[PDB]
Amino acid sequence: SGFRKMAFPSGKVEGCMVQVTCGTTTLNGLWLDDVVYCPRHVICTSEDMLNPNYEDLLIRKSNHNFLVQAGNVQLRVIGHSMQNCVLKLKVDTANPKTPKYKFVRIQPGQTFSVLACYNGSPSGVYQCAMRPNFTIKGSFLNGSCGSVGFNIDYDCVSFCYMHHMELPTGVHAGTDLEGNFYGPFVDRQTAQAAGTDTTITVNVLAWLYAAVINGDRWFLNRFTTTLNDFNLVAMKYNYEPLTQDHVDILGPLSAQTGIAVLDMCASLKELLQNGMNGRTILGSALLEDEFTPFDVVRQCSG
Amino acid sequence: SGFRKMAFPSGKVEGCMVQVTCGTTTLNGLWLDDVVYCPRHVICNPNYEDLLIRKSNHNFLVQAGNVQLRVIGHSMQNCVLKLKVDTANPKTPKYKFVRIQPGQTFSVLACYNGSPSGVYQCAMRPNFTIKGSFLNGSCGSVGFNIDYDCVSFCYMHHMELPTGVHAGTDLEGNFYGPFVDRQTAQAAGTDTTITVNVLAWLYAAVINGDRWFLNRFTTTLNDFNLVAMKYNYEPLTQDHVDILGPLSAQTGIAVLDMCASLKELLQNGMNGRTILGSALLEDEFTPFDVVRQCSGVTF
Ligand SMILES: CC(C)(C)Oc1ccncc1NC(=O)Cc1cccc(Cl)c1
Ligand SMILES: CC(C)(C)Oc1ccncc1NC(=O)Cc1cccc(Cl)c1
Ligand SMILES: [Cl-]
Repeated sequence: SGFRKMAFPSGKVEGCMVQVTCGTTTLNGLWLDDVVYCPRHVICTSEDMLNPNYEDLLIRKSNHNFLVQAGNVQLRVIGHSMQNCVLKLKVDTANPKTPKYKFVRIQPGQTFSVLACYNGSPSGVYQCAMRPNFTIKGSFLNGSCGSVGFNIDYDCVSFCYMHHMELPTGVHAGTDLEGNFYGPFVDRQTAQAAGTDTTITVNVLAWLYAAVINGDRWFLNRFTTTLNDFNLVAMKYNYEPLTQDHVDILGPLSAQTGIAVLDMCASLKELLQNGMNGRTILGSALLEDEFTPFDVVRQCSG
Repeated sequence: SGFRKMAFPSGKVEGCMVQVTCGTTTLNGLWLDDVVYCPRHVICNPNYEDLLIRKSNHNFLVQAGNVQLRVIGHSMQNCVLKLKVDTANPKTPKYKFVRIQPGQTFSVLACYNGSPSGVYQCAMRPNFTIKGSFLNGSCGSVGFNIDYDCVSFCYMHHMELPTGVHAGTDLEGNFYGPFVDRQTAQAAGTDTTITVNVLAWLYAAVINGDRWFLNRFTTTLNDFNLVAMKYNYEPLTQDHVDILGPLSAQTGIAVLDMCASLKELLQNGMNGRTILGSALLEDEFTPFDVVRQCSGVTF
């Protein structure tokens, strides 16, 4: 019993964190096999940030300009290349702590653990979701760039995010491990704003099923809804549209609890209309949207 | 910017988790140097001295990854079983066994079959329970804090109470709370809110730009505690005020000034507003956690 926001154990990722320095700039790198991945903006001088020409800035650099530190050991950079917004620093030592890994690009609504790092040293681990507006509501200070987001499936680490910048609203933007930004963001100091964020509907429904699995049924009602009527209502509360894919994905949780997806949708519509009335669901006074259907099954079953 | 419920990096603890099997029961053990610590109920009105005397070393199957460890001795210390093994854990970190106070927070590395499954941050409630997330097989999972490179083990999971909350011991086997490791009628006492932690979280909200709850008012420690008693909040002591000093100095809001904001929040509610994305007052961040997260300390 119980339902917590749970991160993956970070050990496999901790043994990959290194410090990358270029000039006055220091940030984090991810050391996998003989390559260190880090944000390409490590080569920028802040005066470059408004309109940096990364290709022009990178061509002027040599391997010895990049200082990579893994613990108290300095690694030797033997090559460098840029892939989208990530810098790939070839090093002369393969990381003996390299876990079984994959680079995965996630969709909005997906969750992952973030190992926040400063100077190549892990400071903390927390759980995040890729917002529908492609930002993440993280906890990052200056020096956290290059910290990564991941999931662990069996003993394989799926790296899905690398931190690049903080937007003016306090939300965070980054890329997958191939350097492709999530969202319409660029690694430039130009005027950029996150789009209007919306609630991850499928995740709220998954969390309502988690509440039912844990014995909370107060919010259930005798109603059902069509998918279209649900979407017309949910859109008015800035909730993401619920698709047939989401309905299918919720099937296992519907079967386990005996509450049809459209029946749970009717409960959600009522919660949006009434609020909670001084009550809580799984210890929360707000509807939680950073638990996916997969997270609910994993945490409530194994 | 941002404020998250953050756990310590779990790596140093992951390299200590092993599976312990005795009879039909499988749970988790903590392998430090040549000893595996686990709940004594793995041998199960239980007379644990009598149950333990009937067990030989080879009855305890300890598995560290895909390697079976050989148990060369066994002894009980309070509610923890100490299984001496032939091999010292090469991954043993710098560690201490520490007993924490209610209100103190720690990270839990939830484990099943000696394999870490997740890490979450929680607090020792004033009623000595933890609102954790544990299923069958999670017993022996541990709670810890990390200071510099030293892991302070402070909790070992033993059982779930009927209300879904959890109970366990320190690493010396002493229960937190008036609990016993036996299938019997046990209930968690009435819980209260950790006041010093709510204040720390309000300072974290101010540091992150949320100030709507602030007011011009101040209060006395006695008047605040009279209000705190009414809302099932733990008494705030002069020690708590002193501990909040650094946050008070950084934000410019005196501790009793923040107390008057908290009193108004308790008597009037949030009124449709939120603080750090929460509609409830959060009490599972200590003043140290707020400073550590809003400064970026590393391990
Ligand atoms: C508080 C402050 C300085 C923004 O530091 C941060 C806080 C949290 N996460 C990241 C940073 N740093 C950056 O965003 C550096 C940067 C600036 C412009 C463009 C880019 Cl791509 C990167
Ligand atoms: C759901 C269920 C079976 C309680 O499993 C749990 C769920 C979460 N954390 C632990 C457990 N198991 C136990 O509590 C086993 C147990 C039973 C009686 C006495 C003791 Cl000391 C231990
Ligand atoms: Cl995805």
